Amino acid sequence: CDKTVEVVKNAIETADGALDLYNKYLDQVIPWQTFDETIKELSRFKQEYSQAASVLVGDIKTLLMDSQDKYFEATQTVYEWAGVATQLLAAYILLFDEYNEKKASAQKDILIKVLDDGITKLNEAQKSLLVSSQSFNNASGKLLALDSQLTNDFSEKSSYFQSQVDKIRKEAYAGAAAGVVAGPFGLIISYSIAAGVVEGKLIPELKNKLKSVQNFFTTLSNTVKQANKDIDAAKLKLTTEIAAIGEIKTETETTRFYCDYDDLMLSLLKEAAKKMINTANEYQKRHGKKT
Repeated sequence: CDKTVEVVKNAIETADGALDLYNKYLDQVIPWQTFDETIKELSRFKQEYSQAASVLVGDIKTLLMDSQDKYFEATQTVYEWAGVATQLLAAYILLFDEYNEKKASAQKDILIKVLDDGITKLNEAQKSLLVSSQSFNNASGKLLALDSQLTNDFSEKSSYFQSQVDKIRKEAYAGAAAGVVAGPFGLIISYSIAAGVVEGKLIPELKNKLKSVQNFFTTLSNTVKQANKDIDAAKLKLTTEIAAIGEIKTETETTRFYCDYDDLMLSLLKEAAKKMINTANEYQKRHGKKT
């Protein structure tokens, strides 16, 4: 009965491998948690940016929210498959108890449903990943525009920079000749710097602050480009594995399940099922399943 054993193991392992492209690749290679925190932070200092930069920052936030949203959409689709797969595979395992030909037929129908539901759900999720990728790509384009915009805004000779300087100086002169003056983007400046008592230090302080803001977006820009590349890679690996599921499903359909399994064969088949039950449980747990 060794022939059936290798087809059936291959069926479960292939399905499992596809699930793991979410559970151990997509869920890991893109910093989802970091994007979530960044999305929630992105409106910070919104009134301080130039009009042009402010529009880009807002649109980047919206696109990153969409990338996240569509990732969550793909996730729920895969989660549904996982939840059904775990009940099915547990049923598969129990069917070995007091074995007979009716239970063998049921086992076969069950594994084919795992594979078939896999194809259907994973194909639906591919559409979500596609839109997530498109949104990362569009966010990237805007982040590239943002760099050039911030360069123009944050250069010393711009009216933007000059306004920032004038405001800080005006405030310093108008108050007491001690203490501190609040500037843009969280900058705090001592009176002596702001008022030029200590010579030539205000401009460098502002530049250092502004450069740090531009740097933040440069980092986000790199991180988005990387995410875009990785989600595209994941979506391609999934296309391949979805086809592989189809193949093994076909061979499974013509495979005879009713067999006089020995202890070894039984062990191997149950463990194969248990491996995917484990994958599915870990995935659903990460995505909020309680028990």
